[PDB]
Formats: sequence, C-alpha cells, structure tokens
Amino acid sequence: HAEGTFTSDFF
Repeated sequence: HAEGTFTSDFF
C-alpha cells in the first residue's frame, strides 16, 4: 500500500 507498507515490512 502506497509503498509505505512494503518499507515497513522490509525493515
């Protein structure tokens, strides 16, 4: 979602 979720998951 909005690329923000992916960032959170990756970290």
